[PDB]
Amino acid sequence: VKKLINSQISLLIGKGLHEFDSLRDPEVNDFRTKMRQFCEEAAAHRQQLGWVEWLQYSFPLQLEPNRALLVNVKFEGSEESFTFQVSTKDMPLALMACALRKKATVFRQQPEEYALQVNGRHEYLYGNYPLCHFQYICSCLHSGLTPHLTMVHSSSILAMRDEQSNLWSLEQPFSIELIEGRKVNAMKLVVQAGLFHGNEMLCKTVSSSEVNVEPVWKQRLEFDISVCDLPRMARLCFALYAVVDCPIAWANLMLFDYKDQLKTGERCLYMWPSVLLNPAGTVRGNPNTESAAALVIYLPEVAPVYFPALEKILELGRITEEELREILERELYEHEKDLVWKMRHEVQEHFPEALARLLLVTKWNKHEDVAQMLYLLCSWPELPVLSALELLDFSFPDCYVGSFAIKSLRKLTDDELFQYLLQLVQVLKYESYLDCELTKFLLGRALANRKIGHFLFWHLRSEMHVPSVALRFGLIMEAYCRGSTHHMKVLMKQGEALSKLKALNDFVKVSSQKTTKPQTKEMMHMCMRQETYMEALSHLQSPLDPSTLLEEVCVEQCTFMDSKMKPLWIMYSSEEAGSAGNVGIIFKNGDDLRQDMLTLQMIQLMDVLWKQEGLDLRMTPYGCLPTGDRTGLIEVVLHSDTIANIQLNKSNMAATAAFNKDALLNWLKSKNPGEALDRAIEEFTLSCAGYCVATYVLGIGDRHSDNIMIRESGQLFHIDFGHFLGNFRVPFILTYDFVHVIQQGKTNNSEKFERFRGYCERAYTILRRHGLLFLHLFALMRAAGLPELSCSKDIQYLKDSLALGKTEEEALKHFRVKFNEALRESW
Ligand SMILES: Cc1csc2cc([C@H](C)Nc3ncnc(N)c3C#N)c(-c3ccccc3)c(=O)n12
Repeated sequence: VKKLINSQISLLIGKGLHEFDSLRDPEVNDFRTKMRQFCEEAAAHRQQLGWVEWLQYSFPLQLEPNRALLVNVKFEGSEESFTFQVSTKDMPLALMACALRKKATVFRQQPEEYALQVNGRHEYLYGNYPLCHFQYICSCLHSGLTPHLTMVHSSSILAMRDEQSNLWSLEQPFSIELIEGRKVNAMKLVVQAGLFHGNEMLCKTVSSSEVNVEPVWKQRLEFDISVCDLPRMARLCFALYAVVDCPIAWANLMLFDYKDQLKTGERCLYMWPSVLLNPAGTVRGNPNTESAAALVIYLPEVAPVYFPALEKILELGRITEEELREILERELYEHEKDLVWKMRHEVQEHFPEALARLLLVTKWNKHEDVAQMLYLLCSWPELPVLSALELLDFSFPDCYVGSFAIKSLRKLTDDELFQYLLQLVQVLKYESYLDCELTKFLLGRALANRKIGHFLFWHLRSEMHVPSVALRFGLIMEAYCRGSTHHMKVLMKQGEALSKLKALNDFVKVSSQKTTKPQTKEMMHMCMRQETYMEALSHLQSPLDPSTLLEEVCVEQCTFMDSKMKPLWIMYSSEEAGSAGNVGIIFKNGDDLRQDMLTLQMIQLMDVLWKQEGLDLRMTPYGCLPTGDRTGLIEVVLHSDTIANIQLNKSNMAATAAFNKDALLNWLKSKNPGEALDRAIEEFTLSCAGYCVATYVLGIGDRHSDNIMIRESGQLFHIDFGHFLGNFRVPFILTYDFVHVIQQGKTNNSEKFERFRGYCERAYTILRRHGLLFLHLFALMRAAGLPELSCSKDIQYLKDSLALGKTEEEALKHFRVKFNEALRESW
């Protein structure tokens, strides 16, 4: 029933669908109807995909950014398996042919009709790629583990598909009437009002008269801009404050509605409390109408006037110094801005990637200059993904500009889209209207790729406790669910597990304040062994990675950290996945995990960029996902310990040492006996270089032995990223205990140590070349509202860390100075 689906969506998104209807908002109504149709169309297309296309939708290939290997292969309806010897260069089809030939000799009598499932995972190997190009195979080679695969027939894939079925004449100056305000404060009240096009003022800000602290102004506010010159995306921004400065509240609104109609007449603005003008703030009023200060205004009846259609703009806009033009096209002066604008045609024809620079010189407060700009924009060639990411910033607020950026981003691969998904979702917070090209783009890509769809859901769901985005995000999630009834239920199962983990964690938090850790742990186990917990916590797809299946919860192995927020350690097993099904999740409640996730995703991007240049620094890109209000999950890295635990140098252990500096190397020797030691020291060296460069570039501070871990393989990785971008200029960090392992436990080993410096330098030089990508992604991330990513000074930290203004030679000299200073500081 449509009624059952509505109650399921309401529970899933954390907001009743009845709340949307109660708003009596035609913009909400049209978004709902329009996006419902769009997502239902995509669902209809999905249910008729061919079986290979269904594999591409549900299990998109996990590929990496000659040698002999053994692979174990079984068929779906059998316990019997065959271990084959194949090559890393061999394709899945050859492996499937071997499997079918062996089955033919066992059962006594077409490879193209099959796909290879990774046992107990929603992950498949298919396509014309050598086995070593698959992430799963690549992972198996590095850990030494034997790949375990299942031959799955096209009819079984089709069965999965089927079961998952669903104007320019108005020359008068712009003016408003400030009628009256509301709510208490300590002084006089002043309303500051400015017209903005993104971060840029369209004219000077006008302030009304001072009135004593239900204030009544009934004052006319006149602006230094003609009504005809208001750009389509013009924002009227307000700041209510007190004066003897005391900030109280702010509110913004678009001057044109979602139907392009110029707004008239009376508007009640439910204001948001302050941390004066906030142009990047939402243009929707505070939903807490009970307690919020309100400002009533009047938009004079200029008479029904709409913004001119594209056909009108283009009609109007249709109507040796080349040297200095080039030198500034790779902050600028007035004569330089005039050069760019005069030669705008030369920008379009010979420097199309300089569109951003031309957009920034355009006079957005003059309709003639805007029409001239829009005329070139509508015939502008599509730009690279990198250029388009810059155009998504609040610095380019125009709707046509926004639409052009999306058009250039349509060529993003699913892998690239996934890499930038977090930032694209954040950009939604800058959107002026509910129905927009970004939302339609995201929803379309989410419905065409189940992994994208999973993370789009979680990035929206995890901010439902934020009133400024709850309506927009709730509406997007509802549209998504209309497009995928099956995935909605899959996501509901994840939500049921998370609700139980929150209840369990609250119980642990209370109990641990009264009894011992073994007693709270045994009480935790009794709670988990309740039928409703065993059921809710088992048989789900991991919110951290939908390809990871969390099958049977292993209660005996579950525990908690008897410190700070008391995070839970939840272990799982899967008889079908074998050793690969042994996975864990950390549930933590009380900390905002958004910065943690951003830091890990930036490190993961670094790893991708390094790997693209043939550099594998053996990183550990473990998952981190906010799921709710100060709630989220962390993927467990098994067979790892903290540096602090190893450094304790406890007795009656294989790691005990004569000197504390040897504890780490002795631990590595115990985990890697004989010939295996050399591979472990190399794993340590590579990862140490990766994380040294990563933490320096990102300005990750407060690094100690308690937030650095080591895998038994020798790989080093970081945890608990509470601080970044130097928000306590953090220098490069080198640790003597780590120098000791790199140097193979020798006091003097300049051969090994300088090979490590070379890894650092190469890693650093690679990231420098992609400096712009980091800058564009961090600029979009400013929309998130993270306290450590709030201004130009936070972005400046990255420019400085990557030394982007300098030449590669100058940058490497500067890096060598910082590395050498870190070497002297290391004892
Ligand atoms: C019980 C528990 C709940 S939460 C928690 C975290 C950690 C460590 C510090 N952190 C990570 N451990 C593995 N994978 C990760 N992704 C992280 C993180 N972040 C350990 C713990 C202590 C000592 C040795 C091995 C583990 C631990 O027992 N817990």
